[PDB]
Order: sequence, then structure tokens, then C-alpha cells
Amino acid sequence: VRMHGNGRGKASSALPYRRTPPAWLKIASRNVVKMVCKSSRKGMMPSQIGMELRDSMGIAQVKNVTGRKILRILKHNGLAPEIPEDLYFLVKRATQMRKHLERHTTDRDTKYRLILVESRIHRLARYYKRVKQLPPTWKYES
Amino acid sequence: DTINAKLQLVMKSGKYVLGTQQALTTLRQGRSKLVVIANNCPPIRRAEVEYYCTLSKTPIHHYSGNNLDLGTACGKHFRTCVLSVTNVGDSD
Amino acid sequence: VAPQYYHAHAVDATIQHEKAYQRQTAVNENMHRPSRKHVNKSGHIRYSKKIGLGFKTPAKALNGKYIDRKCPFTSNVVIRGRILRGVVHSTKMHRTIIIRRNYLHFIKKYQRYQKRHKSLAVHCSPAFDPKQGDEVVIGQCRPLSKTIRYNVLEVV
Amino acid sequence: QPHLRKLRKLKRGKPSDLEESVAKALFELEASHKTLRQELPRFHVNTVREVKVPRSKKTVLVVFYPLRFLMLVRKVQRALTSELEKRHPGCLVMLVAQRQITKRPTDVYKLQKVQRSKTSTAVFENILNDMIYPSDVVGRRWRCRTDGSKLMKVFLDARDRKRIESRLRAVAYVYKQLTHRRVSFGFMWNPKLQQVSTR
Amino acid sequence: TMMSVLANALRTIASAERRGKRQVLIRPSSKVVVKFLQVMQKHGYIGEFEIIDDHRAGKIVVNLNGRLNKCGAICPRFDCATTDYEKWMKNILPSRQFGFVVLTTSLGIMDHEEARSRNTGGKVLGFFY
Amino acid sequence: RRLLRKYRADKKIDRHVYRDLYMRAKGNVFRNKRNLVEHIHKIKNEKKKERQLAEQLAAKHLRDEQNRNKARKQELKKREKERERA
RNA sequence: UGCUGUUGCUGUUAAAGGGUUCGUAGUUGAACUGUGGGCUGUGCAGG
RNA sequence: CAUGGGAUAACAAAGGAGCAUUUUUAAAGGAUUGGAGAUUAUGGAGCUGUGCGACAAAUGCUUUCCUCGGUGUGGUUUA
Ligand SMILES: [Mg+2]
Ligand SMILES: [Mg+2]
Ligand SMILES: [Mg+2]
Ligand SMILES: [Mg+2]
Ligand SMILES: [Mg+2]
Ligand SMILES: [Mg+2]
Repeated sequence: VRMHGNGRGKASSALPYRRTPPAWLKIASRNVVKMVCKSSRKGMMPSQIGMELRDSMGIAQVKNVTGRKILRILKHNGLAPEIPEDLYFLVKRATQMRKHLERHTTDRDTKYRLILVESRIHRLARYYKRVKQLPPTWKYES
Repeated sequence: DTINAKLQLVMKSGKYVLGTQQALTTLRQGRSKLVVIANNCPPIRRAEVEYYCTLSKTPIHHYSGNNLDLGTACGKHFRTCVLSVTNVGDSD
Repeated sequence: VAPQYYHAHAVDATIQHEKAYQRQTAVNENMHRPSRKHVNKSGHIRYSKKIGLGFKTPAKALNGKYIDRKCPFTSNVVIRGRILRGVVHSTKMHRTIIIRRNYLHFIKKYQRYQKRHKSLAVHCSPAFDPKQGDEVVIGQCRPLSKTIRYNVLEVV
Repeated sequence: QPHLRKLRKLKRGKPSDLEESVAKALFELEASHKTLRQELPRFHVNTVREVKVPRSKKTVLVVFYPLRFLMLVRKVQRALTSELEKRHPGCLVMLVAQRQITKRPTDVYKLQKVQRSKTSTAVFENILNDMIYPSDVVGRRWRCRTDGSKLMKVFLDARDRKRIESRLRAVAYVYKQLTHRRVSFGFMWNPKLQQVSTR
Repeated sequence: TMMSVLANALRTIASAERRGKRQVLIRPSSKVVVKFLQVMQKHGYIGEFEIIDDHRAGKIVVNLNGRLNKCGAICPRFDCATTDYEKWMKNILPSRQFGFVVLTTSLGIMDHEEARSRNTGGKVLGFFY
Repeated sequence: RRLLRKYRADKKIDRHVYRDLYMRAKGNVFRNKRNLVEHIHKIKNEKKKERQLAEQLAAKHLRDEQNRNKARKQELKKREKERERA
């Protein structure tokens, strides 16, 4: 929305005030952690894992049942993505844009959007290098 | 791609070999579970690999991209014509 | 009774590579003090002193082998005057580092502050291994070169 | 004596009257009850206190247990408190985990290092949650009057009123005793829309 | 973006008082906002107010009597020694007879008269009258 | 290049160091043989310093893991004894 | 002389918003760790 | 330059899975008087591991994968 554009959209989740899991949820915390690790082992990033647990298994919030966030569980089990999920998706979008622009050299709008995406990638990589979530000398190759 | 997700899965968790000679070697035994071929493959070598897969009853996947694309998809900084997955890992 | 304290050691090449022999001026490294006035952990003859102001002498000064005639702990360089704190800016020089003193300067007319910095060349003894971004306490000494007027006293 | 495995080893030498009675009740419950049979062999308590809530009848039995048994006690709290109340006539029993509080540091570098679960606000919230466990806090307000005073009001789900309203006064007084903070209770029948129930 | 929660809150209060409202919702809240509100309350300039907890930066509903003419924040929070109180009163207050400059001091947040009585300086937070 | 080859064959430097110094030698970084040798010695000195620091780190890791195993084993023993007291 | 404006200016039409973005120094930057309690007397305290 | 205060701020660090219980006694092993310096050895205090007692522990090792009593004018709890 706000970064890189005039979008002012407000759509988002509103987490509940009452944080305790519903009484009809009879899945133990260890089983939820096992589900999270099994989903990760099938190549699912934390967002998608949370969405499957919410849609199909009645787990509104993993943190409210297990006490831990999904990426924390994956880190404790050696399953966390090598590079953070949002940076992975931004890099993938930039790569697809560059592949498209290889043939479509006059798509100037896609060139503009690619500039925006790459600036976003550099700002995020800067953040993740600072909090030691990335190596130094991690380089985004176009 | 579906093939890209499954490939990265096996790059993290399974086992594989790159290159036609090592692929055909795993094919001559029963160790191979899937052979992935670039659209770049020279016709005679592609045909030989298909024949080996047909005799070994190993699934064969035709990659959309060329050996450069397949190499990049496998995380590698070099081209690979033929990939053979010998352990599927936690994929399928 | 002096020749009964004479002890010959061998030249070690990790120190003696200057085309002149590197030695402390304050002591004779060939003769053992009967009273152990200046002796390290391993029995070698090594001069060291306490600089005042409650600054502890580093263990590497007491028990190391480096020769540095500008080190405040093992030479005649003395600390007097200002004690300053700074962040290490460069370690490119041999035995000398550049530090930065960042501070806010107040402009009275605008009732507001300005970011300013000074840079000081400081002699660093081999007793310390400071890196870029480290905090250091330094003490003023006599001029040691054209720019150097301070000595590293502690590395935080 | 077999029943003293249900206390900390410190109180097994010269147990107090109430501590020994609670230990005896817990020991008998660890055999009689079927739901409490699965959890109580690993559980033991620290102390038991009597609190006389003024301007009313009945006392409050405050049972202190180590915080490592928090999940154990949560899993069977509804059964355990009911059976203990069935043991002691004319007394309410409230199970409170023992929590340590790290006093607020006067230095910004120590302030960054304190375990957030050992802060006063977190500990007092968890103690009040212990006091009313089966119900959860549905909302919270601080009423700041013109005299400089601040009064905190805790709202519960109105569908839980018939089970907790009678205990609410004792809960408030015991929370005042343990935390030295005041708390008032209200009920809301539509917590999502902040609809307070007038009765 | 929002950079000062206190300035936002005080602008909201001043707008509500100017338009004659009896209640105003403040969002988000903070400890400094609560202390400023309490200082205004101690001198009768606002009525009763309620802090709503949302497990986030909360919200405040302030009951407004008609006594408050204007409240505002001073940005930046300038230093004020004990000898600068007269200057600030001359500059930002309607008169020497009423109105308050609020300061944050190492003895806590208070208005200028109480701070001068304690012989402490600090940073200027705002004003009201 | 003959110097670098001989140093690699005698195992005085590893492959990574050889490759780096090879590309720097092609790039006019070393004025003569003694300059290259002094740079090699400097690399080796920094490597020894790093290795000593890491060996201290590994010693702490082994000692802490051992203390942890001993504490866990003692807790298991004491719990078993408490159960046998029943 | 608030016609140099930190206090304290002006920029729709009077002079004055850069054609539009991106962006590095710079400047600026959201909450939160925190109501101390009892006892007596005293106050147009108040519901 | 010294020092009292800690509310508003700044600097630095961290990015939360490189994050790791207090004691008792016991055995097993590897500087001081002594007349004062010297020398020359016993004899210890002081190091790990093996036991043992006594506490704890912010997270359960007795684990985890292989109609009736009590309560406010019915609600819990077993039945
Ligand atoms: Mg003008
Ligand atoms: Mg204009
Ligand atoms: Mg105009
Ligand atoms: Mg014009
Ligand atoms: Mg232009
Ligand atoms: Mg920008």
C-alpha cells in the first residue's frame, strides 16, 4: 500500500482480544507443533502453514495454542527458510519481471514497477542484514 | 512451477545427481525415481535418456526451460541438461 | 655478585624483525633481578608499571613479549591531562588508530543542536586489539608523532 | 507419611494445620477422582493461607503451588477447586501459582534485559487470571476520577455470571491482598461490541 | 506518519473543546498522555476520563467540561531551567493569573508552578488554559 | 605462479588461499617474491589467531554440554530415588 | 522591519511547490517493563 | 571539573535454540610459621571425576514419541 504508490488500502486482520483458544479445540500443543513441522517439511512457508491450520484444522492462532509463533517453531527445528519469506517473494517477483522484460523491452511500465520492487528489496535486505537475519555481503543479483 | 517447488524440496531434503552420465548411471540401477530433462537437450541424447527411462519404468519430466533455466532452478550457477532424483525426500 | 644472575635466552623471530634489535630501555633482559622487580608469568625479564587514575595494567603487558617504546604500560610514556572516550574509526595504521568523538553542538540563536565530530590519531599498544566500532578510553600523553597526542588505555 | 509427597520438601518437617489438611485432601483425591488421577502424582503445593474477606461470610483458601505446574493445574483446575471446596465447608479455594517479580531497573541497559513475564503488570495479570481461571478477561478499563485516583475494571463474559458472580467479591479482596492493587468486575453480554450488561 | 502521540492527543482535545463537545476519543494513548491529562484534571480543566485497553496502544475517552480554552504540545520539548519559567509564561500563556505550562522533569511530569516550587527544571511538554 | 604452485603442493596454503593469491598475483598486487611471501605469512598469522579463538569456543561448548548431561542425569537419578521412596 | 521570520514571514490568483518518481548522507520517527501498601487524627472531598 | 535526580531523550548491544541450580559431607586421582635468610623435602589448603546427603527450579521424568457432598437465590463436582 503506502510504500511505493498512492494506495491507502486498509484491509487486514483484526486479532481477537480474548486470546485463549476455544474450548472445543482439543488438539494438544505438541501435536500442533508436529503439524507445523510436517507442513514445513512439505515446502510450506509460515504464511501458508498458518493458513492451512486456520482453514482446515480450526487453529485460529498457533501462538495462542502453543505459545510460540510459526517461524520460531521452524527455527527451533532447523526448518526456517534460508532467506526470509517476504524477501524470497520479492526476489521471485523481481526475477519474473526481468524474465518478462528480456523479451518485452518496451514495457516501460514493468520497468518502473521493477525499479520499485528492487528498491523495496534493497531496503528489506538492509533491514535483515542489520538484525543479523542475513549474511553480510548478501547480494541481490538482478 | 510445480516442478520448481518439488525440485527445491529435493534440493533441501532429498538426493539427486546432475549431468547425463551420472543420471544414466543411477538409471542403470533402480536408484532413480524421476528424470528431468531440459528442452535444450540434443535430440540423440534426449532419445537415449527417454529409452533408459522407458526400460527402467522411471518417470520422465520435460522441463519447460533450457539447461540454464534448469541449473538456476536447482540453485546451481551452471547449466545441467539432465537431473535424476534418486531420493525424493519429503516431496511426493 | 652480578654475574650469578646472568641468563642468556635465544632471539625469537616473531619480535626481532626491524633491522635493529627491539628491546625495552628500562631493563637489561640478560640479567635476572634478584628481587623479581620486573618479571612476567614465564620468568622473562619484562618492565611494566601502573599508570595512575585507576587503570588496570593489561595482562598481556605484564606477561607478553611485545616491544613498544610508546606503550603507556611498558615504556616511559606517561599519561597526564585529559582522559577521553571515543569510538574506533580506522585501524589501517601500524600501532596507531583513528578515533571519532561524536557530539552535539548547540546553536544558541536557533535553540537547536548540530551533529559534529572530531578525529584523533591515537597510539594503540599491542596489548589491545580494538576493532572498528569499538569504544576506547584514551589518555593524553606527550607528542608521539606529528598528530598523535593520546594513548589507548582501555578497550570496551 | 504418604500424603506429604503433595507438598514441597520444606514444609514436610513441621507442616501447618491447613497445609497438612490440603495435603491430605490432595492425596485422597489422587486416588478417588478419575480426572484428578492423571495429573496429581506429579503435583505438589507450596503453602495454604486463610484470608477472611471483610463484611461477608466464608474465608478464602489460597493454595500456592510452583509455577512449573501451571499447565498441570490449568488442565484440572475446574475439578480440583470444586473437590477441595467440597472438602472444606464454608470456604472458597483459589489456586495461585507462585511468581517472582523483577523490580523495575533504574538503568536503561538493565531494563532491556528483564524477563517480561517477571514484570509486575504481567505477574498481576496472570495472578488475576488464576483467580478466575475458567472465565477469561473480556475487557479492561481504567477509570480516572477527578481526585487523581485510577480504578481498574475487569470485564468478564456475561454467560459466565451465574458461576463466578458470587466469588467475585472474595476474588477482588484476595487480589488486593496479594497484589496490593484494586480491581472491580463487570459483565458484558456482547464482548465484541463492548455491550455491558446492566444486570 | 504520526510522530508525536502527545501532540495528536492535545490537538484532538483542543478541537473537541473548540467545537463544544462533551466527550472526545483519543487514539493512541501512552503514559505521557495520561500524565498530561492528570495534570489538567488536577486543576479542574477536564472531567473524568477512561482508558480503554485493546492489548495495543490503548484509547482514551475524556469527559470535557467547558473550562478548557486551549491545550497544545510544544515541539521540540525545549529545555527549561528554573530561570526560564517566566519567559515561557510570557510567551505562551494568556496571562500570569492562570494557565499552566506542563514540563517533564526528573521528579516527574508536572505543571510549571509545582516544578518551580520543587526547584527543578526539565523539558517543556505543552500548555493549557 | 611457481611459488604459489609449490606452496599448494607442500600444503602450506589451502585451495581457497591459492586461488585468491593467484588472482591477485595476476592483478599486480605483489611486487616481487618476498612481498608475496610476507602476505602469505600475514594470512597464516591471522588464521592461527582465529583458530586459537575458535578452539577456546569449542572447549567451552564441550564443557557446557558435559555439565548439561551430568545435570540431566543427576535429576533423573534423584527423581527415580524419590519414586522409590514412595 | 513579523521587509531574513528559532521565538516569528510568504508561496491558488500579489514574488515564490521542483513535470514525476526512486534514492544516499541528513532531519524526524508508534505503544509497552511503572497506580506501594496498612494505623490514628484531620479536612464545604464526593457519591 | 565534582556531585544529587531519572521524567523526556540519545549512544551502544541484542534479534531471543551458541541459549546451559545452590549446597553438604566423604573418600579416588593429579604461601605461612617452624631461630632468620638460603637449599632441600614432607604435610597440607587449593583442581576434575566417583558417591552421598539437603534445597530448589519460568514451566509436568510417576511425562513425550517407540444421588451426593460445596455455593447464590439453579450453577459446579462426581453420580
Ligand atoms: Mg512579506
Ligand atoms: Mg504560488
Ligand atoms: Mg499566491
Ligand atoms: Mg505568481
Ligand atoms: Mg525536471
Ligand atoms: Mg524513499
